Amino acid sequence: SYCRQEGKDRIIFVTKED
Amino acid sequence: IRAPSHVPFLLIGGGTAAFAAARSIRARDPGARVLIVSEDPELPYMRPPLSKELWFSDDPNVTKTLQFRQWNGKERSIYFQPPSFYVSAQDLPNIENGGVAVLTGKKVVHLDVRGNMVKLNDGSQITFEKCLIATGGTPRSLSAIDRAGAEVKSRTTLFRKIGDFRALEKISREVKSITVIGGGFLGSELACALGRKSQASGIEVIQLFPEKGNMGKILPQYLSNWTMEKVKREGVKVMPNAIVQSVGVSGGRLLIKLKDGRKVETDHIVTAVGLEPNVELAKTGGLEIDSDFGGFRVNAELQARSNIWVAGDAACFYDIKLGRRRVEHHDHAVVSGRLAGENMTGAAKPYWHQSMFWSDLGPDVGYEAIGLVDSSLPTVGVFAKATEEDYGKGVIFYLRDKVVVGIVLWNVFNRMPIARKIIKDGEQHEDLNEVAKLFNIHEDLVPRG
Ligand SMILES: Cc1cc2nc3c(=O)[nH]c(=O)nc-3n(C[C@H](O)[C@H](O)[C@H](O)COP(=O)(O)OP(=O)(O)OC[C@H]3O[C@@H](n4cnc5c(N)ncnc54)[C@H](O)[C@@H]3O)c2cc1C
Ligand SMILES: NC(=O)c1ccc[n+]([C@@H]2O[C@H](COP(=O)([O-])OP(=O)(O)OC[C@H]3O[C@@H](n4cnc5c(N)ncnc54)[C@H](O)[C@@H]3O)[C@@H](O)[C@H]2O)c1
Repeated sequence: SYCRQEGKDRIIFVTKED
Repeated sequence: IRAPSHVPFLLIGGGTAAFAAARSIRARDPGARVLIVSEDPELPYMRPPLSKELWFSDDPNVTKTLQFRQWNGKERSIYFQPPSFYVSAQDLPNIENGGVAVLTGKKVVHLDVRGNMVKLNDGSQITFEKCLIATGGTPRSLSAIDRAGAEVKSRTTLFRKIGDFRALEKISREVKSITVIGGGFLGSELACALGRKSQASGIEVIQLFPEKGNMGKILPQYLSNWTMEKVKREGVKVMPNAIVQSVGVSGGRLLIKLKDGRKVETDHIVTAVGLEPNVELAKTGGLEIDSDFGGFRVNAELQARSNIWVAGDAACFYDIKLGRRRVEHHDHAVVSGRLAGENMTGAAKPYWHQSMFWSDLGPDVGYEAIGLVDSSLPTVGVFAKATEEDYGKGVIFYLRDKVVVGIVLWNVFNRMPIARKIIKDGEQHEDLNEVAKLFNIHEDLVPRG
C-alpha cells in the first residue's frame, strides 16, 4: 500500500493481496 | 467530373469524421444521398497507422500498398473502404438508393449559412438540406522554423497526410540524423517509430520538447518521466526542457540552438507541436469559435445552427457530464461523426457515449484513456508492485472536485467499459484504491496492441 503524495499527483502501489 | 448542384447531405471535409457521419446517415436513413467534399485527393483513410502500424510493416512495399496487420493479426488497408464502394458525384442525385460520393481535390471556400449553400474553390456551388463541417485541423508550425530561411524551411516536415508518411519514410533511409521537435502524441509515436527503424538503419533519432518528460500535457510527472525513459530504450535521444531559439544551416546540416544553450546538429526536422483546427469557413458563415478551446462552438448534440453540425477535431461540443471541450482523437472523430449523422437524420440525441484514445510507445508503453485526461489535474495512480519504481501497469484517475473525470489504463487492456462506467457515475469515492481493484490490475488480462 506504499502511498506517497507528490504535489497534485498521488501514487499508490499495491501488491495484489486483498 | 461535374459537381451536383444540390444534394440532401453535404459533408465538408472528407476525413475520419466525414466517413462515420455518412455511414451513420446511410444507416439511419437508407437510400440517403451523401456527398463528401474533400480538399484532400485521397479518399477517406485513417491516420493512426501513419505513426505506428505502417512503420512496423515488414513488407517493404508498405509505402505503396498502405496495408498493415491489426493487433489481431488480420491484414487491412488504411482506407475506410475501396473506391468501388463510393458512387460518383455525377451519378449521386440519380442512382437508386443514393449512396456516398466523394469529391476529391475540392475545397469549400464559403458557407452560405442563410441560403444553405456552399461555394467551392472552382466557383461551383452546391446547395444542401443538411450539412456537416468535419474540417478536422492542420498541424501547428514551430515559430522558430517559420522565421528561418527557406533552406531550413525546405528541410522541415509536419505530419498528418499520407504523403507526410511516404516522404518521411524516404527521408528515414536518406539522412543520418532526424530530430523531432515536440513531445506530443505524434511526437513520441514518430520518435519511437524512427527509433525502431534505427535498430537496423542505425540512424540518429533525436526528440526534444519543453516539458520535463514525454507526453507532459496528459501524463503526471512521475509517469511522464518514466515514459520518457521507456521511449529512450526504443532508440531515441530525448532532450526534455528544450525551448528552441533558432534553426540555421551549419555545415550543410540543420543546427538547432536552444534557449538553454545546447546545440543540436541534424539533417532533417519534423515539428509535432500540436494541431490548429481548420475554422476557415467560420468567418464566411458567421459561426462561433470557442475562444478558449478553439474549433467551432457546437451544443451538446454537435449542432451549430439549424442545418449545420460539426464533428471530429474541429468541433468544440458540450459534454453534458465533463463540460465543454474539444477533443482531437480518432475514436472521437468516429463517435462524434456517428452522432452528427444521427442528428442530421433527426435523432437529436446528445453526446452521451464517451470517445476514447490509445497510444503505444514501444512494447513497454500502451494505454487506453477516456474523458478528461490532462496532466494539469490532480491524479491518483494505482500501480502493481512486485510480488531499485515499476509503473509497468496500473490505472490513473483524474480528479476535479473529488470526482473522476478522466482515466488512463496503463498497460491494462480491454477494460475501457469499466472505466467508462466510472466516468458516467462520477461518484465522490472516499478511496480510489477500491475503485482500482475493479480493473484487476495485477492480473495478466489481455495484451491487445
Ligand atoms: C499520424 C497520426 C496518428 C494518429 N493516431 C491516433 C491514434 O492512435 N489514436 C487516436 O485517438 N487518434 C489518433 N490520431 C488523431 C486522429 O486521427 C485525428 O484526430 C482524425 O484523423 C481527425 O479526423 P477529422 O475528420 O476530424 O479530421 P481529418 O482527419 O484531418 O480530416 C479533415 C479533412 O477535411 C479536409 N478539409 C479541411 N478543410 C476543408 C475545407 N474547407 N474544404 C474541404 N475539405 C477540407 C482536410 O484536408 C481533410 O481531408 C492520429 C493522427 C495522426 C496525424
Ligand atoms: N495516440 C493518439 O491518440 C494520437 C497519436 C498521434 C497523433 N494524435 C493527434 O495528432 C495531432 C498531432 O499531435 P501533436 O503531437 O502534434 O501535438 P499534441 O497536442 O499531441 O502535443 C502538443 C505538444 O506540443 C509541444 N510543443 C508545443 N509548443 C512547442 C514549442 N514551442 N516547442 C516545442 N514543442 C512544443 C509540447 O511538447 C506538447 O507535448 C493531435 O490532434 C493529436 O491528438 C493522437
